[PDB]
Amino acid sequence: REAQEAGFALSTNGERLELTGPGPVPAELSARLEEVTLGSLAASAELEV
Amino acid sequence: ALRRLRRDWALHYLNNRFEPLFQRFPQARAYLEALRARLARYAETGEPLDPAQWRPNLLTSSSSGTPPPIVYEPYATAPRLFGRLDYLVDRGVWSTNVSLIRPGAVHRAQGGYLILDALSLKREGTWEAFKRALRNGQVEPVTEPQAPAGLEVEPFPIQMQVILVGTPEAFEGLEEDPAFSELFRIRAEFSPTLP
Amino acid sequence: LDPAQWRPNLLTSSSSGTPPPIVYEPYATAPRLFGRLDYLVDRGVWSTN
Amino acid sequence: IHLAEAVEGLLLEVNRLDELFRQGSFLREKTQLEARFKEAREQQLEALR
Repeated sequence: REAQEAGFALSTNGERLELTGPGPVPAELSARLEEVTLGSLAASAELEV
Repeated sequence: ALRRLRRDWALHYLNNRFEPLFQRFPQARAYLEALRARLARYAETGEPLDPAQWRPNLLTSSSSGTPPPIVYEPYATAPRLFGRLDYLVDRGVWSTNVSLIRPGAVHRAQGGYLILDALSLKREGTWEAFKRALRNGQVEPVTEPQAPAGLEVEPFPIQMQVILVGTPEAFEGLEEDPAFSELFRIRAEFSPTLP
Repeated sequence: LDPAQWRPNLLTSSSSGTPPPIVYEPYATAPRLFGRLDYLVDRGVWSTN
Repeated sequence: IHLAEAVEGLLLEVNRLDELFRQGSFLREKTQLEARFKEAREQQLEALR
């Protein structure tokens, strides 16, 4: 939803994610992607536990 | 700079994982931050990480604290008082780690009483080391003398109270040292006869 | 090249001067006073650095 | 026991530490750094040319 609001397509590849769109992504969007990916793999750590 | 990122990124991740640990474990600040630094160095330099060298080694547990931990150690030798550093031999190499540190009489009498036989302390020659442990908090597992690489054990506060038991003569050889009178000040004498 | 031969062994960190470095050593022994040269046993050979 | 379990989980998280070195944000940062350094080296190359 954040990417759609910013105007970029979130292309999942697994536990790794990135954004497709014209030019580089905004810094705020990059930080959001960073936090969401880290949280998802922390949930993966909770999966292991 | 790629290596530095493979370190800053790791720390930024690990801060969020570590935060609940510090919130619930306030007394283990140093160990958790050291583990964080070790993980960061592993991410940056690629050095191997030993699981056995970085693990909390349980020394003793508590159940209800009633009765208190009453540790009677009649054979007051250094390995059985202060603990043992048993090593693992890999390819002829003597190695040790935190998980290979073994409890002694002191390490399981904390928050309770350590009962010793004074004549036992005299016979085994651990009275001096025991006095040092009681005064300066210098408790450290004994290291056998053909292992060069040991462990730098930090001084540990002693929350136990030692109650020596022995024949009066067994204390005549101990009251000569003024430090005995400095440490042990309650003389619970048993009268040899009752009315 | 052996890295272990060419690292600077940090001994202690500097102090502001107040409080000054106050080292109390009630256990006066040579290894704890003058320092220790521990060794590594490689295949029965003791090596130091 | 809770500390031991948490430490075991943290030790298992070395895999995800390796994984975050191929995260989209990490790959983007590495590519940007590589592009900047190659830009500097290309400036030097053009001066020599």
